Amino acid sequence: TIMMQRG
Amino acid sequence: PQITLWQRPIVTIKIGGQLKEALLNTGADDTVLEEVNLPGRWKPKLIGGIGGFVKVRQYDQVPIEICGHKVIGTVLVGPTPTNVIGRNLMTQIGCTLNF
Amino acid sequence: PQITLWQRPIVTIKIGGQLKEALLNTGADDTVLEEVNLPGRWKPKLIGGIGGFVKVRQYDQVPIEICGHKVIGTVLVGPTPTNVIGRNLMTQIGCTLNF
Repeated sequence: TIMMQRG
Repeated sequence: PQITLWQRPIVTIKIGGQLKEALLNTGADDTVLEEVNLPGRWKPKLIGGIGGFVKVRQYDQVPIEICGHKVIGTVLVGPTPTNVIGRNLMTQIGCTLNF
Repeated sequence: PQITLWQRPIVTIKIGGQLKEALLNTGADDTVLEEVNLPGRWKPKLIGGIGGFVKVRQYDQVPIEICGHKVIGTVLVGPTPTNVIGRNLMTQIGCTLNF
């Protein structure tokens, strides 16, 4: 699907 | 351009008469943008799927300028933590990963 | 290498004595992998943040081969919808976006 990620 | 990845790959886009910032996201299939009021027809699309789905408006064949490249692609309009340029539009600008 | 984005940029990686598949994800800050058993010291890290946080084990300075390139970087180990190579490791392999 859609795949980011903060941190 | 060549964009290194020490920082988040955030670029300027022109969309529906507006200037916005969005993340070049190779982990994203689709392009999702918030607070844009596009003309023309749309259909609802369910995205995500973890915890539930999020409904967005799918606009097809949207003229969009991404970092100076005028292209055309599907844009999903709905609330999103970050404006995301997905693979669908990165293909159109001729964007590749290189190492 | 040059990877086009018409499909998901899934590559082979070697880590902790295992062959795995992982997504080259410029939208992700960090690298997260599941079902790996790594030796050495770790500390808990909270990631995500939508809906709550997910706790993972942070291993620093992990030797990892990504698509033929032997590098070192932080690997987060815990439950993930799919294995993700984040920017932290894409920089190490000298991966850029180009258009």
